[PDB]
Amino acid sequence: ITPVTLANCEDEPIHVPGAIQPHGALVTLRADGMVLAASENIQALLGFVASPGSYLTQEQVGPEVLRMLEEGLTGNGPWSNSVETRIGEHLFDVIGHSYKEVFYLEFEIRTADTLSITSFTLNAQRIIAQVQLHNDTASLLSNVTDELRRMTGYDRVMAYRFRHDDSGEVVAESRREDLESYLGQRYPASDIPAQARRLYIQNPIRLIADVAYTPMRVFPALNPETNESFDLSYSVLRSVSPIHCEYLTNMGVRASMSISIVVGGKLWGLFSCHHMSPKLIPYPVRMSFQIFSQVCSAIVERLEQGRIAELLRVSTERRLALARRARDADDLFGALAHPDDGIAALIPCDGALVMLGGRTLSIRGDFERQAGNVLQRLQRDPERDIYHTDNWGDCCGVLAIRFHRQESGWIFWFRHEEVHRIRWGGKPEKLLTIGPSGPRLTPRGSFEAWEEVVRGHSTPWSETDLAIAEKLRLDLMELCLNH
Ligand SMILES: */C=C/C1=C(C)C(=O)N/C1=C\C1=NC(=C\c2[nH]c(/C=C3\NC(=O)C(C=C)=C3C)c(C)c2CCC(=O)O)/C(CCC(=O)O)=C1C
Repeated sequence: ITPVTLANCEDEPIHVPGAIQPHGALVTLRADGMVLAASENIQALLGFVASPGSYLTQEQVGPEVLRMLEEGLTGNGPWSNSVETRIGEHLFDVIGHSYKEVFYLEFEIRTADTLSITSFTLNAQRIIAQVQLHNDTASLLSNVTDELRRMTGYDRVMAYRFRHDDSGEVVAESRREDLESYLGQRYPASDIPAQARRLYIQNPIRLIADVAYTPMRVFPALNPETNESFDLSYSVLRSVSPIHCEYLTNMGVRASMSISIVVGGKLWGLFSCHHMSPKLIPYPVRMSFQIFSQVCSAIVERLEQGRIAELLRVSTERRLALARRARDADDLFGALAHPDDGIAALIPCDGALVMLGGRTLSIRGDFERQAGNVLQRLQRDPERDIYHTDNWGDCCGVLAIRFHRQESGWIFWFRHEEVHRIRWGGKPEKLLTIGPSGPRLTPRGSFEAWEEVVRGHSTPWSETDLAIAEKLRLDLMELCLNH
């Protein structure tokens, strides 16, 4: 019965809302096919009253439907299927699935004049051609963002990237003129709490037909079998958190639809479609996006590792240049401090320090004091050959490696505090009408929430950045020992 406030919202059970969106009806069955619960609108949408204890009957739901249901009813492992069928006055999409051991049948009115197979195929071809045309991982995102809008007619579609700390960044955008831009927006991990994030990962597509909707409750609330709520995780019609709904209306959005990009076990980022009036996307089309989601995820994965590959390649090429020079010139300092192949170019940094013997070369600033303090901190830890941190002198980020012990051969890279890369301003943008929860649920409030998180922090060191440092360290050890 608990109200969901700003304090609660992190722990909101959004998977068991026990209600569904109004653009469809829902019937929940148990293993034997016996009805356990239904949305309060089954009668109003489909001509009949589903009742707990009942079993579904032909042409109160039609034949092919039970035909489908029986198949999944007798199959081990998460059944999933859909049928198209006429029930009374209308034809329906009857998407059905089984999660836990409860079976779900979802009913959407089908208004499309097209054959489903071809509608599905047509859109799949169109939206994944965008995945064959681009080598830049950012062109991919940018282009499919522009294309998703062309296909769906959404007012605004955005591509989010998710950082290491699960903070988001709007990296692409295609929007109707009128609308303010959110390009370069940054929001915290708390804007998409655990359960919501778990769900985007498990579900390629989420659709919100109308944010201003009144939910259609499924009765009864609790599954008699367990005396605990129905887990609508894989339910297409599952209802929305009032918090998110308030957020979206603060923005002035009325319909959403998001396509996930999952790589590893991580939500790599999603495409969020927003409409200013309510909007619906037919089932077969959503399936076009679902399959797309899986392929795009695959290509983004490769494109990303193709990116790291090239980073490693030019790094070694520079380690080669470095090895070449060092042996022939015989001062390392000159080699390391080289303007372009220098260490400052090896790994993205705002500065670097080279330190062998008693001599100190600070390149791109005065870093001698910091390096001294960092080194003192490592006093307590004589065995550390590598040190790094984004919390901390005057530079937040530090990556230090040791290549000579006795003569204190050290290398440092430094990073300043992370800064909002792109920022809007210039003319006060319009007044958002703000709900009861407060300004926290506006983009402006989200950004501020993000600042408070990152400030005091430099950008984390790449998986890649550390790998390079490690290779460099090996190089110099070799050199110093060798000659
Ligand atoms: C304390 C919990 C929450 C806060 C605070 C909050 O702002 N939202 C909270 C819960 C959920 N958010 C969900 C989706 C969601 N929220 C955001 C934040 C933004 N979305 C935007 O579009 C913009 C700016 C344009 C911001 C700053 C995002 C990006 C998302 C993902 C979907 C989307 O992008 O539209 C969410 C999931 C709700 C659901 O679909 O069930 C919850 C529970």
